[PDB]
Amino acid sequence: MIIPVRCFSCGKVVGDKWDAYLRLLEEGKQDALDELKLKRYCCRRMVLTHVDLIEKFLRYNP
Amino acid sequence: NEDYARPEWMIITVLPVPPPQVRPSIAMDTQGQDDLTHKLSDILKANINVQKLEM
Amino acid sequence: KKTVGSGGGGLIHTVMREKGPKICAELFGNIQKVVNYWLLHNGFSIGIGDAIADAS
Amino acid sequence: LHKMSMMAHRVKVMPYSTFRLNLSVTSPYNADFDGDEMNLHVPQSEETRAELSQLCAVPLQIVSPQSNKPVMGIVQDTLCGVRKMTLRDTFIEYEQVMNMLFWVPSWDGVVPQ
Amino acid sequence: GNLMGKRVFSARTVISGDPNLELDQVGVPISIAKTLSYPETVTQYNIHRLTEYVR
Amino acid sequence: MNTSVLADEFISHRLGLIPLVSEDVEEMKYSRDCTCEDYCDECSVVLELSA
Amino acid sequence: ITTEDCWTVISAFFEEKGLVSQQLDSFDEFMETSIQDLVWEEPRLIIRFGKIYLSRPTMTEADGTTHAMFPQEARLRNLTYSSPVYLDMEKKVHIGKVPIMLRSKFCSLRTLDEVDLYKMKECPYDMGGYFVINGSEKVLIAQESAANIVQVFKKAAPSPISHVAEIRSALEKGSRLISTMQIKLYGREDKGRTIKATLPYVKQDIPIVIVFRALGVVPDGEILQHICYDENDWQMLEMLKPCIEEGFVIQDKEVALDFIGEKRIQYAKDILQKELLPHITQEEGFETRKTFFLGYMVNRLLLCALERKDQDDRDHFGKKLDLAGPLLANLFRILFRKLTREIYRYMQRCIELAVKSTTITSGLKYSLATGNWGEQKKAMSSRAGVSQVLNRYTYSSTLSHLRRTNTPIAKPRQLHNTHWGLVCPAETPEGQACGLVKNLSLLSGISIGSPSEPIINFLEEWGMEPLEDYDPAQHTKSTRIFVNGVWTGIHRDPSMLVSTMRDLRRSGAISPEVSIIRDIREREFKIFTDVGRVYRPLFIVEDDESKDNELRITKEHIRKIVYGWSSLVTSGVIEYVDGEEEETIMIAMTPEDLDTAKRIKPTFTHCEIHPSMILGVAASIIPFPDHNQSPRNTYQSAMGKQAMGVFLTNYNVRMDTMANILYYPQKPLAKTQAMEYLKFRELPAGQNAIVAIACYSGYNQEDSMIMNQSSIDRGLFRSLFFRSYMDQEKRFGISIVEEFEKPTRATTLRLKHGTYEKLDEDGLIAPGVRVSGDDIIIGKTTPKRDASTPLRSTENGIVDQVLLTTNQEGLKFVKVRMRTTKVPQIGDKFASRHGQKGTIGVTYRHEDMPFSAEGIVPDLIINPHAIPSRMTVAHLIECLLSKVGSIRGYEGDATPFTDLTVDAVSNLLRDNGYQSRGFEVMYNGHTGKKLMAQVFFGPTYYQRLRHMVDDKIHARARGPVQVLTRQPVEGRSRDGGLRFGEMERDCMIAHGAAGFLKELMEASDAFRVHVCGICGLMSVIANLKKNQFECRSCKNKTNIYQLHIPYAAKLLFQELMAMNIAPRLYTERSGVS
Amino acid sequence: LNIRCIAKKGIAKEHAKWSPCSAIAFEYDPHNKLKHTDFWFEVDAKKEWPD
Amino acid sequence: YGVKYTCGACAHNFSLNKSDPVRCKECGHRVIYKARTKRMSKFLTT
Ligand SMILES: [Zn+2]
Ligand SMILES: [Zn+2]
Ligand SMILES: [Zn+2]
Ligand SMILES: [Zn+2]
Repeated sequence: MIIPVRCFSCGKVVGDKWDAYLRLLEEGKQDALDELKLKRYCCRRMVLTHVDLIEKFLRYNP
Repeated sequence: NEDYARPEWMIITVLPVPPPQVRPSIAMDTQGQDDLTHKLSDILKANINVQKLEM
Repeated sequence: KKTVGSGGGGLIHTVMREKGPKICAELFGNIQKVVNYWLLHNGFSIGIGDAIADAS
Repeated sequence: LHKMSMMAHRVKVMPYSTFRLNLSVTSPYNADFDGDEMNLHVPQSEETRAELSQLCAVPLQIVSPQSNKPVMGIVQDTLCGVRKMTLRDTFIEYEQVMNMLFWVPSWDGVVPQ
Repeated sequence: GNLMGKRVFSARTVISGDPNLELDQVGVPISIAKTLSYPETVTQYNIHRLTEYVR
Repeated sequence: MNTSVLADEFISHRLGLIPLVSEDVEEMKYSRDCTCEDYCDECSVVLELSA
Repeated sequence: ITTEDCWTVISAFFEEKGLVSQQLDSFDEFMETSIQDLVWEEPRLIIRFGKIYLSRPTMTEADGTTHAMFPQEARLRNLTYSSPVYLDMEKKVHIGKVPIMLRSKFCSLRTLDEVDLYKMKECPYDMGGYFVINGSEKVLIAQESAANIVQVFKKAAPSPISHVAEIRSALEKGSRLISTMQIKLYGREDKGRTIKATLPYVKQDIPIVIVFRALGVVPDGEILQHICYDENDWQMLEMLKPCIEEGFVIQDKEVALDFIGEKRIQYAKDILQKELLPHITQEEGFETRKTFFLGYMVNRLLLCALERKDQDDRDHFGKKLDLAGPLLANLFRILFRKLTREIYRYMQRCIELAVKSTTITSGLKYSLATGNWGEQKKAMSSRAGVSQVLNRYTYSSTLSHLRRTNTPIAKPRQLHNTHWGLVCPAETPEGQACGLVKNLSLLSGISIGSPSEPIINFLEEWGMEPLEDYDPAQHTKSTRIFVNGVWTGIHRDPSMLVSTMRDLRRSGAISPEVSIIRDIREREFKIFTDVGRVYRPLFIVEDDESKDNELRITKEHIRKIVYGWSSLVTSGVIEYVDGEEEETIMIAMTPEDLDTAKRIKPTFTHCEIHPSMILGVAASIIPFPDHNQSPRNTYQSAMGKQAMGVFLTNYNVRMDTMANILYYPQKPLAKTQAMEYLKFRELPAGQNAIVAIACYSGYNQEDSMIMNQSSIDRGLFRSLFFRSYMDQEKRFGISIVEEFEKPTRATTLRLKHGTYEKLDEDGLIAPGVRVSGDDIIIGKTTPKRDASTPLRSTENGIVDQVLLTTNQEGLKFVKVRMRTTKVPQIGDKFASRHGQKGTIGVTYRHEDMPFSAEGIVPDLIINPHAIPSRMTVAHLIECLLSKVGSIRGYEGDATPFTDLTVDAVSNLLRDNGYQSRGFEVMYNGHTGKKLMAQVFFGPTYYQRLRHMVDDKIHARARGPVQVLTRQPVEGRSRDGGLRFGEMERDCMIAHGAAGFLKELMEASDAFRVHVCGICGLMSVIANLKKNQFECRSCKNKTNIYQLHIPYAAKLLFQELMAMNIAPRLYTERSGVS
Repeated sequence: LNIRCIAKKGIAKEHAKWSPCSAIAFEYDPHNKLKHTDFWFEVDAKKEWPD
Repeated sequence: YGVKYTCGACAHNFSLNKSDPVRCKECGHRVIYKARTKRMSKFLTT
């Protein structure tokens, strides 16, 4: 259901960071968050917990 | 009590039929009739035939 | 609880009896307002740590 | 099931979609805030009102006839904290002893030695 | 069902306590106050205020 | 027009959060003080988006 | 094989069975087989029936051929996902439309794969198992005392009877009589003790002796032959003595069948060949067999009246579930049988086609639609509940709903021992029906219905000397064997008969579903094929180690997992143990095993796949359910079915009334290994909120919580809300149709208050339109009286999708869907997964919020007070764990009984930087000064339960009044008014609040009636103008009074009168006092 | 998907979509000398509480 | 320019009125949505 712009908790942006993350996994085989600059758990949990449904929604036709 | 309730009246001769506010009808803008507005008619009909067997 | 609860000796039970419905009814809000405020600043909590027993 | 399951209150129109009641008047109705709902009725005659304020006012109800003792005390936070604040170890300095006296509405306007 | 107790100028919603309300108050959502009324006869003490409330 | 699987106001939200420049934000006026019915260059920034 | 291994096995399970096995498995059994046996039994008519055809989904509509139908459509168009039925009738033929079960076999879904489905718009994740009648998704609910079994009950001190044994009997296939056998035992434990039994249709009772001679056994001792199996048991025999004397007066089969009142004697026989213990068989030449039963019965009676066997355990789950498949059965018959004797009338008029295949189509629909099995007609004497409206609040909601059980109405509600493994201990509704509604564990499954003979045969050819010819003394300790409740002879040395059948099942030559129990301690052999026996799976132990002392399964089978669950069973590595068989096995918990932190832990035949499998859908999502007060888990077990999330992905193409989607979901920071099969990680029920258990403004008091506005804005816990008002264009066989237009004036007036302007000329809105207040959503007319639909008064939003469509009757079908984003508000309810429910009291922002040096601030602030007495500690743990999983990126396991401890996690949290217990320093958002205390600050999962304030807030002052009563109307939706019921009366009366209470009148009823000063009645013809008052019959116009009473009461009286009682109303006391 | 946005001034009070802050660290007197706190502990505050 | 109803699958702009049947320029599947509005909808960014 898409990535959440900015973290609820503190506010730091986080929209861009989605692809960077989902990438540093598939390839660089990796911590990811830490380098993506996601320090304190508030924003941490943001990314590390997103379940991107939009993908499946997108699998629908018209 | 000879005035208000005599033993005999425990048997009904002439039946008191209650009015609309009692057994309102609910039309769909189509029929729509209350429950009692039926067993009154069921009774009414069971009365008609009776008499038409005694004449 | 013993000194300010819905109890017998209750400072409340007493303030009602001695001052009246009104005075005592106000008494709540005050004892409240002061305390609630204070707590707002002194803080208070609970966590698993409150439920663990000494090592031995 | 109580004489106190119904009490007359002073109306305070406020925002947001909910009946906002005082804590100490919690146990009489026996409510909590996990979703609990409350019914409100509005007097209509000049006496109807009076009858509501002279016998059903919450203040008149503080001492319950069923157990000849009050029936509303200080719950949760206020209680728990009132305890702390009392200990010999609990001390407060001027800056706060002031903002504290201010919160008491009836305050005589005199800071105690 | 209908006599010893009936549905009756009434409202109901969700409660949440407020630590800044005199013991005897009860915060009512604007919405509700703007719904429930109170028949106050016109009197030379409140005419002025009423004619305002009405406008 | 919007055929995305996301709803109108869902995207609407999103953009509310997208960070815009605000350097010389101080030399702009609050739509509430600007004497223009609704909005204008002197108090707003309009944007387009086609996908 | 370690613990972490058993998981792959379980994975192996769902890869093959799937969460809804039961439903489907039981359906196919009705279609495939059952359905046939039913049509072929008492068919042939003085015209026979043969094989029957069951085609796939079809839609026979006038103005089109027969469109091959699909789920997602019938849904939108409100149709019926059923197919045709044909039968090779003898002198090919159509007979009814059968509602298929989604995801079954005749349902196209059964095959289509991932991509395949996405195209049918059908959400892949939908596990199906439900029917789709007239639109809405209907779920058949399991209905839980088994039959054909012997029970012995002690009957209270006050009763002419001591003990009694019963056996409910019914033909498993054929009519199915419901007449039970009573083998009483008069004479209390004292008086100088006979034995009499009750037979079907017999007025009084008969003394067992006669029942025997009347059967075919005429001499004594030959009678005692059958009852007692040990000439050296004088006690029992003694008991029988007095009984023999009872019948000593009837000395043969002639008289035997007589005393049962040439005309009478003949009837005697009947009640013995078709009524007496009718199971076994109602043939003829088997008299002998029934006799050994009535003997085995009279035995069971005494076996207790002599304190050797307890009174039968009424709630031993093993001896108690009619799933979907079965239901259609007993239902179909009731139907096809009315068709049977219907086809009999056409044949009884032809003094020289007819089969109305609508009784099997429409009959089926009625039931499945409402929930009333038994027909329709003047027969409400049925059961409502069967078949409901499938939940769609959340995914875990739907799963749960399907895995549900019922139980027609202080001991049953209990969680029995027998319940272990088969039913979830926690998930079960509060109040009302509590314990009468059970949910299945993850591993449980229901039997289906195998065949007896391939095992009856397989027996009387491996040591089973048939009952027919029995000799109690030559065969002393002869272990008697039963088959589905029938006695098919005994067996000599059984030890082997046993460990042969058991070897037969493990290779898979006697269905893994059958039950075989050996009760040495009584010498008997239980055989069960039955349909409705709950069973679970276990690892087999067998001391089969010529290398030691061990689970047949090994780490080679594991890593080997063309190797399904079907093979794990075809190799005798796992067994299906029903509740009955369970009784005689020994189960080991932890496979392996069987530190000053973990919980202290205290012949084997089987091991437990995993203890955390005794849980069902509900608890499976609860973190550390093994750390909370059980009664709490039971609550969360309910609130889950009320949180928000995603119930399917196709939702964007669904036209269902009400549905909610949480803007942004979030799989939990802590999870159950079980969640993996509950697709929970892909369909979460909540978000991970940055909790903070502390006191603050004092607005988080009494279960009300503080929620950080700031993040509420960044979209936290926001959710979309859908709705679908729908309408049709009714017609009449008499060409008079309705209309969908944008009506105004035009001679009628019959119109609404709101606006119609947002209505294009097609009588519809566009999907862009922002509707509100009451705005007419649809425009319809009746030839101009209005039938247009208005947006519910409390609501509003935006139109989201309109659609026009045909009806079977070529009518204009149109549904409308409205969307709205719902924002969390100072009142909406929330809760974690620990019965830790609470509503919003206020909302502060970041500044106002308390905080920690890091910056991190709470999203939620719940009160420390909701912890001490709730006892739910796991809550406290999920937080800690999740505060680590937050920092570590690794998923935090909270799963049930594992090897994770509070001491451990705390060490992991110290490696990252924060206090080993969670607590953190915080500075009061208003002053910046530190908090004298520390707080339990840590990320915890929170479900946003439905129930938002603005859907409840209601206030009324003189609104729509009722008709009959004239009092207000009920419900907030119809603008009703809150009731001032009795209890509210009482109080006011306690207050002595006389007037206010009187003010029952001003705020409700009230009414001016005109009484007669003479016959105190409401007769008076008061024409209120010309004053004329009157009341002929009493002929008055002068003495009349007016009164003010509650119309409900005016009515009380009119009512009493029409019942002939006269409530006279008098305005003056005459009786004095 | 076709939009058209209009941006405006405003602040974090009016809405979070404004405040440019987003998390802010704050600490003082790391060694509790002012005693504005009472450390929780099982045996030793100092060892159990991160420096 | 202009559109009335659409089809649940082969999203092809149709357009009809009373009695003109309720199907599509091919696919029998008699569904059909009533395509968006012309009058723009205005939203708030909160
Ligand atoms: Zn953050
Ligand atoms: Zn401007
Ligand atoms: Zn009269
Ligand atoms: Zn088409």
